[PDB]
Amino acid sequence: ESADLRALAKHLYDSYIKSFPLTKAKARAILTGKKSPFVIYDMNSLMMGEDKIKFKHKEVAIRIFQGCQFRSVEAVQEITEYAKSIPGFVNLDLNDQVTLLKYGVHEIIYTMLASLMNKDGVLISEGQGFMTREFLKSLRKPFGDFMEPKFEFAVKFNALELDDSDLAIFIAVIILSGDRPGLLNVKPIEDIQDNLLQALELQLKLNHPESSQLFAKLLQKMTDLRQIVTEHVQLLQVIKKTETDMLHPLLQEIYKDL
Amino acid sequence: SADLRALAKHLYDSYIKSFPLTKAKARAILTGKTTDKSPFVIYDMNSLMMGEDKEVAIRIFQGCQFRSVEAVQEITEYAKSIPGFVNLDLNDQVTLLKYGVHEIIYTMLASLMNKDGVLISEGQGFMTREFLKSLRKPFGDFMEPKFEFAVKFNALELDDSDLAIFIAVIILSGDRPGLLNVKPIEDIQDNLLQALELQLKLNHPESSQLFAKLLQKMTDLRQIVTEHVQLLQVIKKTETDMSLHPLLQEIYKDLY
Ligand SMILES: O=C(O)c1c(Sc2ccccc2)c2cc(Cl)ccc2n1Cc1ccc(Cl)cc1
Ligand SMILES: O=C(O)c1c(Sc2ccccc2)c2cc(Cl)ccc2n1Cc1ccc(Cl)cc1
Repeated sequence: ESADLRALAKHLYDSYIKSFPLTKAKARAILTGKKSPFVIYDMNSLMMGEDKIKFKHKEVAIRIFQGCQFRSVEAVQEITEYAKSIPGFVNLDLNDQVTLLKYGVHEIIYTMLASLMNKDGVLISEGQGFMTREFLKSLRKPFGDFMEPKFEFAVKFNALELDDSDLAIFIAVIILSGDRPGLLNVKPIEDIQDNLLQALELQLKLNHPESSQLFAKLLQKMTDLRQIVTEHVQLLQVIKKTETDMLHPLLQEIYKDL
Repeated sequence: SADLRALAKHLYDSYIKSFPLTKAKARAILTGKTTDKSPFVIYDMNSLMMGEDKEVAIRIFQGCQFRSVEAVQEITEYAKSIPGFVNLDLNDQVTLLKYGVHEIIYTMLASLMNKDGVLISEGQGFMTREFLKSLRKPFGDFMEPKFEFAVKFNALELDDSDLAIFIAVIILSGDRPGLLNVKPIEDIQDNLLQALELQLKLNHPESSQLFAKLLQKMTDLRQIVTEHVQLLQVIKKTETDMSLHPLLQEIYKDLY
């Protein structure tokens, strides 16, 4: 049903624009130099970055990694608003909505982080800043190897040259996964995903006509994505049992993990 | 189009050549069809001893490792039949096998499995899921993810002709860590994906987005492998005296 697959795509894109203040288009305009980000390439610029840039968020490697978590928690609420705009989502059993978000959000976080990344570093504070990949590697060794696999993933993901229109449908596909553990009613979830997959496939065909098997290549990117998430959780589980620099009891409660 | 049906059939024939127990034969065994013989059932320590013909948990885990070496050989033989594979850089041939072999082992183990157990010794035996759960920690947990995957994967109702192409798609992954020449591998996988999409459309005409759903299962496959390497490390930390096959040591060296 081609025309309402197109309407679904347009609806998702419009909701994506509504929910996500920094889009890939804007992020790319900055990364390609096509305003300008304050650059964090060393400890000096880091310290100067912290004073100039708001950082609405107590020693460097920790300051950075905690800041990342604070920002991810913010992203969870953006992803949640977006999910609720996916037709059918808010009428799912509430338990199932929670389950799909519980497992979906991490995956979406790394997908959207790729939009902010290139081989040389990552956009931070809504494109107001740019932290270099070298500066991150230079860090403190449980922390120098924490973003590296994300840069690896991002470089291969970004080679697909997806745009916001593509990503809006791909993110929806991720959320409506009938394979999440503990789901009560898989039927409407798979029904919704079926239509999203059809919309994604058409979108990719129209948006990237010269791009053979792009649908398949993208779906298989989900394998590396889940691996990133899995290995990131066990890095958090290592970081916790070992890191003393992680009210604050009230803060801990908000940012514990999402 | 081109020539995707010939490619599909070549892969199917090479798969039949390389793997001695097909899903069709496995299913005929599991469901009591008269084309095939019924299996001996291992369901407790008693029947295990009579099925075999010093601690059982280690001996079973070790038995599985050993059949996995045979599986690695069968898969390598199959990979050579994949058009373009033998033309790739030698180091890349090694990398693709290194990372692909276990995802293939788990795909193919699903063929041997139902919710209640797994075919063993080329389908001559059947070992119950409940018996495996009864093994000593940390050996009572090691097959569970594989059964959980098998049940979900088997719901796709793929046959051997579908699986032949899927396994080839798995091996020809341009995203494997440490590949030197990614382009020629993606060129090959492009053709395999085209063949797979067409095969599922013709073989499963009433099954919507089966192609997408199958590809999505590669995500589960990777997580089985990831979680298996974790378990091996727990085994490493907590057991002694266990030998390991050079093929396996080699695959597992620097694996995730
Ligand atoms: O607050 C930020 O914008 C930020 C941060 S917070 C921060 C950045 C630099 C120095 C100290 C804190 C961040 C940290 C890392 Cl290691 C990687 C990416 C980071 N970002 C960008 C980011 C964007 C989106 C999401 Cl979900 C997570 C992080
Ligand atoms: O030799 C076998 O056929 C076998 C074995 S070996 C074995 C089985 C029962 C008692 C003693 C050894 C095996 C063990 C587990 Cl835990 C699970 C599946 C197993 N199988 C079936 C099997 C099929 C294929 C692959 Cl690559 C690995 C194992």
